[PDB]
Amino acid sequence: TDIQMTQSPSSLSASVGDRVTITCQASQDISNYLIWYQQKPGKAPKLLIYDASNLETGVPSRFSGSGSGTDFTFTISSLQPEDIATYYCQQYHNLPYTFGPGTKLEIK
Amino acid sequence: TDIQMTQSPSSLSASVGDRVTITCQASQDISNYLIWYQQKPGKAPKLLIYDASNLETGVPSRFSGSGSGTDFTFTISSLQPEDIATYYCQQYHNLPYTFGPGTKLEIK
Repeated sequence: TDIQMTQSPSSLSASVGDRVTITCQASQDISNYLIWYQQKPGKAPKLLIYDASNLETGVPSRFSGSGSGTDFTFTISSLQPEDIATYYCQQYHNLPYTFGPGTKLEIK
Repeated sequence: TDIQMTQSPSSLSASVGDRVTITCQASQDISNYLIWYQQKPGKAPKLLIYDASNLETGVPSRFSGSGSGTDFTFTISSLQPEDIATYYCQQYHNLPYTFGPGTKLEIK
């Protein structure tokens, strides 16, 4: 039914080159039907990861995703200036498809 | 493969109580696998319409969606202040699940 997607942290600031680790928790088992989107300010979300851990074409290798079941992790190995954005997870296991509340990542 | 989602208009301003009609064209036939989301400023997208024309529960009746194939329409029958948001279409016919580029709706 109404699957609730939780996401932590809500916001964070870091330096160029740091490792960033973001979580997304589902309120019910969603198997590996988890997407991660990047939404730069004023733009649409851009799919980065599907099936929990698969990167789409053209996505820089610094992005990775992991998890399965109810707990998921998105990692940026080396934060870059172009990564300033809000990141969202989304499950596509069951309609309606639901979003986490976002993680706003900034530099400094 | 890479389905392109086009959305028009890019931005628009209107008054409280007006009818608003926004369109979304897909670059390939997606049957009726089209979602419409509402994203209020600072928040995550929230699903309003699925299967091109089906409204989710709790969605105000002023919202509607239509279309099938390659052309889709989202309509607000009577614009309200709480409707200031960016609206996005999204296809879920084939991964990756591509987004429209957004329609920014403002009052005044």
